Amino acid sequence: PTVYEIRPVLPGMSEEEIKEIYSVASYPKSDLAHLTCGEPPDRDFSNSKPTNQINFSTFSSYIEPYFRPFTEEDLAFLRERGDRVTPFRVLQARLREQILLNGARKARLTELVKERMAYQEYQTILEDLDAQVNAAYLKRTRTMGPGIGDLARTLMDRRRRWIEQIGAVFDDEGITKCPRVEDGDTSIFGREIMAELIKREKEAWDEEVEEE
Amino acid sequence: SGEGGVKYICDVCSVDITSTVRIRCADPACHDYDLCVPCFANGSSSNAHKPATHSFRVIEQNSFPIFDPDWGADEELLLLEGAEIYGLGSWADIADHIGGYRTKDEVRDHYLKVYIESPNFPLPERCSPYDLELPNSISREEFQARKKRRIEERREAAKNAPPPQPKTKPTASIPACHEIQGYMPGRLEFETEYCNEAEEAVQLMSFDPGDGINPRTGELEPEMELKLTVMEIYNNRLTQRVERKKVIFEHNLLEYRENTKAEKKRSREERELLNKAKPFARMMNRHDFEQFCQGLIDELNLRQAIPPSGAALLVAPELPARYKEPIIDANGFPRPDAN
Amino acid sequence: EKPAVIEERNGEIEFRVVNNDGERESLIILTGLKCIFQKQLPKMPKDYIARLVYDRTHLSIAIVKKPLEVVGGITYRPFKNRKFAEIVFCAISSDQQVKGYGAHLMSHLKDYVKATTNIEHFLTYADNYAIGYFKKQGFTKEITLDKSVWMGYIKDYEGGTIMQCTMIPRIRYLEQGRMLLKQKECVQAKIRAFSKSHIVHPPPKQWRNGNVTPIDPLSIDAIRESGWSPDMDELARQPRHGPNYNQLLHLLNDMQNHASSWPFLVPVNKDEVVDYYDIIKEPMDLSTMESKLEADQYQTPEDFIRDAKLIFDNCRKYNNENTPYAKSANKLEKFMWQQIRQIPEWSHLEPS
Repeated sequence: PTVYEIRPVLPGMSEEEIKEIYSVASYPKSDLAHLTCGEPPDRDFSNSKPTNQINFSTFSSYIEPYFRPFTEEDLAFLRERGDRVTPFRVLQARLREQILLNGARKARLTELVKERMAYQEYQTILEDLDAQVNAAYLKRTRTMGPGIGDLARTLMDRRRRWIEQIGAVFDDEGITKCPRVEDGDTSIFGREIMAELIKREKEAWDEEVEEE
Repeated sequence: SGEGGVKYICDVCSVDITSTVRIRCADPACHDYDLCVPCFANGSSSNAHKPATHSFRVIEQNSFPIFDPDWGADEELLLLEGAEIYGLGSWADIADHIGGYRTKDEVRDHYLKVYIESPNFPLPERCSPYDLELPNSISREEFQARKKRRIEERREAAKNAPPPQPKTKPTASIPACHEIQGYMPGRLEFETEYCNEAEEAVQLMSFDPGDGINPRTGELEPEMELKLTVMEIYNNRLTQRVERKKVIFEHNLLEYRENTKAEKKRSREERELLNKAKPFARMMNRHDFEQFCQGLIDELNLRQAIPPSGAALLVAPELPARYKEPIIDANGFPRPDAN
Repeated sequence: EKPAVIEERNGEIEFRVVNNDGERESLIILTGLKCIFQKQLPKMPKDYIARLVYDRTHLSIAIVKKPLEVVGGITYRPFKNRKFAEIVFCAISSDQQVKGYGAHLMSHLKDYVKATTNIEHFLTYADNYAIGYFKKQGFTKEITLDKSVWMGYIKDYEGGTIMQCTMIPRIRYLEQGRMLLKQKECVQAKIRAFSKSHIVHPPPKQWRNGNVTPIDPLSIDAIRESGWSPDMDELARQPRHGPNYNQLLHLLNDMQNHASSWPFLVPVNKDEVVDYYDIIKEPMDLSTMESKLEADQYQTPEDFIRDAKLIFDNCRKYNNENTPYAKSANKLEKFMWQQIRQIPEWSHLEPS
C-alpha cells in the first residue's frame, strides 16, 4: 500500500512535502557551505608522505610577519617617495615614469590603511568586554551557584549597546575580507582611479620642484 | 548461541534433520515426532510410533531452481532469513549462513540482480506462481549432481588453496601528508588553530532541559540569555579562524622551500625592502602583490643603474626587451603589463 | 514494530537535523548532544569533542523528546565529491538504551543522506564495544575501497577498528520490515505451490504387511521425484566452518573485548621497528591467527593454543620483562587460561 522507494527531490517545493521526502521532520535552512575555505582539491594522496617535517614553531614564526597589527611605524614607509633630484637619458626617463606609479599605489594603500586601523581600535576594545563577560560566567560553573549577578546583568547590556551603536559605522563588508583573483577583476589598482592618482602625484611633484 | 533459529533433532537417532529430507508421523498419538529418512528407511521406531498402520508425511528439502539457475529454494529462503537476522547489508555472515561456498561478492551480485536491480518490483518473478517453466526445464537429478560436483571441486580447491596472507597494519590515513607536520590538506584544517583555547569556555556548558522561554514573561530567562551570549563570541572566533585560513591559502604561504630559496637568491637591500612591504599582503590579491613588489625592485634597480644582477643587466650593451616602451602611455593610463 | 516506531507515530519522540547556524534551538540540541557524547566517551579530552560537535562543516541527526530533551544522536561529515561520508560519533543515553533506538536512528540517517545527496560509502572507526551493533547494522570489517579514495581524508582514532558499509541503491531503509516480510511471504507461497509434504502418504507398501525391512528412499515415487540422493544427505550435515566455530568465536570476541588485548589487535609495522622481524622468525598477531583459522589450517585446538603461546613468547622476546609489554602479555596469558579453565574440554591442556 505504501511507497517502498525514495522520491527524488525537486526545486521550489513545499516544506511539508520536503519533510515527507526526508521523513526526518526538520532540516537546516542554510547549508553554511559558503563559509567553507574551498572544496578539497580531489587529488590522490596515497603518495608517500615526506619524511622530514618542519616544526610548527618555525612555520608560525615564518607567517607571523604577515599579520602583525598596523602601526604608524609602517604608515611612514608608504607616504615616502625618496630622492628626486640627484638621478636626473633612457634610464632617467624610466625612473621618472616608474616613481609616479609607485606613489599612486602607495597613496591608495594609505587610503585603505586608515579604515583598517579604525576597525582595529574598535576590535581591541570589543575583545576586552567579550573576555570579561566570558570570564564572569565561568565562576558560576565553578561555584555551581542562584540569581544572575548584577555585574553579569550589566555587562551584557554594555556589550549589546556598544555593538549595535558603534559597529554600524563599520558595516561595510570589505573591512575584513581579502579580495580573491577567482572572483574576476578585483584588483584594487583599477585604471579608472590610477589615472587620477597619477595626475595628483604629478601635480605634487611639480609643486615640490617649484618650491625646491 | 547468538543465532535465533530453531535446531531440529530426530526423536530416535538424535540426528539433525533440519537441512535434510525427513518424514514425520502423522498420527495424533505422535506429536512433532520426526523420523529421518534412514530411521524411516531402517524403520527404527520409538514411543508410540507405528510404521505399520499409521500414515506418514514426507518432508521435502525443496531442491530445485525458482529464480536463479544456480540457486534453489533453500538457498533463497536462507538468504532472506539471514537478511531478517543478520541485517540487510551484512554480506559476510549471510553468505556464511547460506552455504555452498558462495563468496560475499557472489551473494551480493545475486541479490542485487534478482531483487533490487531487476526487471522486477517487490512482487517477485515474472507474473505469478503460474509460471512453471524453470522447474520443468531442468530435472532435479541433474541440478543436484551439478551442486555436488561444484561443492566437491570447491572443497578440493579450498583444501589446496594457498594460505591467506596476514593482514598488514591498517592503512592509517595519517592526514599529516603535507610537508608541514600537522597539516591536513585533505581537510583544510590545522591541528593548532589561531585560538585553540577558545573552546576552553564552552566545554563544560550545560542547558536546563526543556527550557528556552519564560512561562510568564515570554522573554529568555536571565541565565538563558547569559548562556547564549557566551557562544556568540565562540562563533566570532571561528569566523576569525576561517578568514585566517582563507588569507593563508592565497599567496601560496604553504611552500616553505620555494619561498626561502627565492629570498636566499635575493640580495640584501631587496630582501630588506620586501620584508618591510610584507604586511600589506592581506589587502591585495596575488597579482597585485607581485606587481607592487616587482615595481619596488624595478625602481631600486633603476636607481642603482643610474649570475649578473639587475643593475648589471640594465647597463648591458643591449637593453632588455621590457624597457623600450613607456610604462604609462601619453594619456596617463598605465600599460596593462606594468610589472 | 518496535517501541521506537510506535512512539514516533504517536508523537512521543521526534528527530531533528541541526548544524551550528546560530539559532536558539540548534544550540540547545548541539549542547545536549555534546553532553551525551562526553558522558559516553570519557577517555578523549572534552576539548576535542567540544570542537568537533560545534564545527561548521559537520551535521548531526538527534532524537528529541517533547519537552525538548535530547536522548542521543549521530555526527558525520559528508565529502560530497568523493562519494563517501565519515561517521565520527554515535551514542544513546544508557538509561534509555533498553528501548532500542539505535537501529531506528541509523535507518533515519541512511535514508536522509540517500535522499538528500548522492553518497554511497560510510567509513567509521568503531569503539571496542559497538562492533556488534555496527555489524548488525550492515557494516563489515573488510574494506573494499581503493587506497586513494579515503587516505588523508578521514582522521585516525587510536584504539579503533575501521569498518565500511556500502549502501544498496534505491531502497527505503525505514520500511525494511514490511518489504522484506512481503518478499518472504511471496517466496514462501511460491515454495508451498509445490511442496508435497501436504500429502499424507500411506504406510510403505513393504511394511503394510507388518514386517519392517530397509527401504531405499529412491524407490518411493514421492521421494524419487524429490531427487533425494545419499550424497546430499551425507553432505548436508557438514557445517561450512569447523565444528568448534561458535565456541572459538565466543572466545575470540571475549578476548578482543577484554581491555588486556590492545597490543596484539594489530601487527607491528616494519617501518617503525626493523629488529622485530629479524629477532622473531614467527611473528604472530591476532589477525594472522584469525585468518589462518578462517582458512581451516588449524586442524586441532592444540594449534590455537600453540599460536597463543607463541604470540606471548614473541611479545616477551621483543620486549623486556621489566617493560610493561611482557607483563601485560603474561596477564593476558592468565586471562586466556582463565577462559580456557571455564571450558572443561580444554582445561586439561595446561602444562605443569
